[PDB]
Amino acid sequence: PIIYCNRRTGKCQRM
Repeated sequence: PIIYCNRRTGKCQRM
């Protein structure tokens, strides 16, 4: 994929 994930919350997005 070309998206990332938050380290604070722990959730990923779809960009």
